[PDB]
Amino acid sequence: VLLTNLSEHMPNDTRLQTFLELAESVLNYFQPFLGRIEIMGSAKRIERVYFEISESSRTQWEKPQVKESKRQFIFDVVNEGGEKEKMELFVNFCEDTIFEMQLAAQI
Amino acid sequence: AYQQKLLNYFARNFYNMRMLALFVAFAINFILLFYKVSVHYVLEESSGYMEPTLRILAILHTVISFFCIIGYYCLKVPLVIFKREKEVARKLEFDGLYITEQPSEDDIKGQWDRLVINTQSFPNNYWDKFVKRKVMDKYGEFYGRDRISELLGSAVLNSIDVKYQMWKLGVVFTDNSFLYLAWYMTMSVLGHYNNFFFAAHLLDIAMGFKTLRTILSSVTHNGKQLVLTVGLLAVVVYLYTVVAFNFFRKFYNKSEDGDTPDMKCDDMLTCYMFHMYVGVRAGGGIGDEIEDPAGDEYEIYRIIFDITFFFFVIVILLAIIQGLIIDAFGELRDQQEQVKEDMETKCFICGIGNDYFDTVPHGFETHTLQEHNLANYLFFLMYLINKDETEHTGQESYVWKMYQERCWEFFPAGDCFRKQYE
Amino acid sequence: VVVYLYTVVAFNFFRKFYNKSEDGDTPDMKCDDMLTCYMFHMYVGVRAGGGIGDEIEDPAGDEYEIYRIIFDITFFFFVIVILLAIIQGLIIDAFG
Amino acid sequence: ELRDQQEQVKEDMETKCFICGIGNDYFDTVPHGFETHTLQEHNLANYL
Ligand SMILES: Nc1ncnc2c1ncn2[C@@H]1O[C@H](COP(=O)(O)OP(=O)(O)OP(=O)(O)O)[C@@H](O)[C@H]1O
Ligand SMILES: Nc1ncnc2c1ncn2[C@@H]1O[C@H](COP(=O)(O)OP(=O)(O)OP(=O)(O)O)[C@@H](O)[C@H]1O
Ligand SMILES: Cn1c(=O)c2c(ncn2C)n(C)c1=O
Ligand SMILES: [Ca+2]
Ligand SMILES: [Zn+2]
Ligand SMILES: [Zn+2]
Repeated sequence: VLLTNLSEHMPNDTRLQTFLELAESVLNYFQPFLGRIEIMGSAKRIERVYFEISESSRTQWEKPQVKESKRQFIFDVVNEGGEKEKMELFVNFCEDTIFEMQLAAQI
Repeated sequence: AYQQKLLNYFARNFYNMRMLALFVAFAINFILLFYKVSVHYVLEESSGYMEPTLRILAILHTVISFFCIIGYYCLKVPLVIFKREKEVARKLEFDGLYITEQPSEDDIKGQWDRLVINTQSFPNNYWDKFVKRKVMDKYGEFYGRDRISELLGSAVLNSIDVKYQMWKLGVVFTDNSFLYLAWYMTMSVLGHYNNFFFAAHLLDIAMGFKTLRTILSSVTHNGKQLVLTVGLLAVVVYLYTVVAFNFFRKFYNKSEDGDTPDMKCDDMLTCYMFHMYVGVRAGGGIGDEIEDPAGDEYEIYRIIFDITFFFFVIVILLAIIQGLIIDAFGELRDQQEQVKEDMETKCFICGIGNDYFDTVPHGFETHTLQEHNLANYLFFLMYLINKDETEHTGQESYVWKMYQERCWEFFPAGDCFRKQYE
Repeated sequence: VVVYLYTVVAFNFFRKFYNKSEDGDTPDMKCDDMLTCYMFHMYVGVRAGGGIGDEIEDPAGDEYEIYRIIFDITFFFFVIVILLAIIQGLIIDAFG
Repeated sequence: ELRDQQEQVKEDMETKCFICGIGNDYFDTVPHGFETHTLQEHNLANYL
């Protein structure tokens, strides 16, 4: 996480670059795991956020019963959706997809 | 605990016995056409297990139907009961309909949801139990006494869930999909009682090959001009029947040559069913099943009558009925097309897509793979829920508070980080 | 599937309105055979054009007249117009 | 032609108003933007 944050929040180096490519199979072992997103952290500028993706959830979300619900939700959004509700329905989808992720995880 | 193991097996294995039930009903009605008439009976062609394996496969079909609906009872029923609890609670909090609204005679769904607040275990999934006391003590001061009232209030005799379970049955029985599969079960039972109409289970091709939402697709694009247009066609044929009945009281002969006890169209009622059943299903027009106009002083009128009127009817009206129905399919295919294309050129979150984002090789591919990916928001919410409320970082707790506040402007609208650089 | 459903219904009720012979003085032909009924409805009613209301008994004087008129009219213009027209539409749109 | 004119009355009315005549492109960025335009700003009966 730290090395990715260095290399991404400061690219265009000469200093880091030799160290950057030096011994990184960790990066190979940890690019199924780091999740990167983008937000606006009240400073009115886009600030990428790095975090953990649980190993009991890539299997839980790439399997069916949920992969089924994904396309249905994408269809109901892009089919018809106003320019404001987009995200509120998206987070409703997020919350009950958590609920289904939970009760499919107990199976 | 074997019942726990069994229901978890059915819920993990649910999307395969749909295919199995379709295959079984398909293979049964492959056989069911082998009948004749003696009272109805089945012949024997090649291999003498026709009757017993029909008996076996009807048994197996009905078992897999009941099997499947119990598997669906243990599956998505919590998801929809969850969504309904979430909607009820998040309209008690930010709106409080049972404080102020007491909603109108339409939208009876919330009116049925009125029957669930005085249970014991109201928000029983909802990831939660808490918001009941929060709402009914945040509003329970200048609407005090009644809400403070309605907040608190083997050997098992009456110590199970009563009103919530009745409400749950009420919400389950208003489903599309559950009611569909329950009708499918009852048709399995009555087709087990009478194997003639057992073939109604080829209607489950409505969820056929790569067309999983065809019920919503067919419900959506109903134009309802078509009902008004069929009404127009009926009015034109009825006007015609008025005219032909009120003048042409001899040119109809259902018999042959009049030596037989001839049949001249007279009954108005029949004259109308005749013109529908015959002239619409003619194709060549009503100028076929008619007296020939040779040698009559209404010959000119009847030729003008027939030619103009019924090519004006059948060509124009039946062609535009056909045009409405085919254009419905055209709208189906157009929306199925401009979901996929503008999703695959311009994403959700950026909402600008590969124009100034275009110049990077594999550009939009890298956008949706690394940058946002729409599950990293979901996995992010897993992460940002499952930690403690003291170990967030700055941005992390900030996003948590904006989520709890329901503000929704921390998603980057109109610009992303790669475009921000310049 | 729609024609097979139809054959199920017509076979299971209308066990007299089919006559391939002429007037019944000839040794008349009702098509009771389910197998034949289905090939009959394909080969005849689809290749009809005018619909299956042609090669049929006339409904004059029977207590299933209303049912058979509703049956024939609604069902087979619903079949031939819509289904055959959109088959034609798919093939022409391929050229498009 | 009937259905096309009945369609592009409604759609381009509901994206670009009378009075502005540019609509929700640089007016777009406000949430409920064009809605607020036709509700508050001009509303075509406030002229009347
Ligand atoms: N913001 C976004 N969120 C989600 N998906 C996006 C976004 N932007 C683009 N996409 C597209 O979503 C597609 C997902 O790929 P694909 O559909 O092959 O897998 P899938 O979604 O698992 O499959 P299915 O849709 O059949 O479930 C990608 O091609 C990508 O172009
Ligand atoms: N400059 C404008 N003047 C008038 N109406 C406008 C203007 N710009 C946009 N509109 C649109 O007019 C619509 C009026 O809303 P709506 O049609 O639902 O009510 P209405 O006009 O009373 O209904 P109806 O058209 O059936 O009488 C709004 O959706 C708005 O988008
Ligand atoms: C336990 N829990 C929560 O506590 C929660 C939540 N969403 C918000 N909160 C607050 N989810 C999905 C959740 O499972
Ligand atoms: Ca701390
Ligand atoms: Zn984006
Ligand atoms: Zn304006």
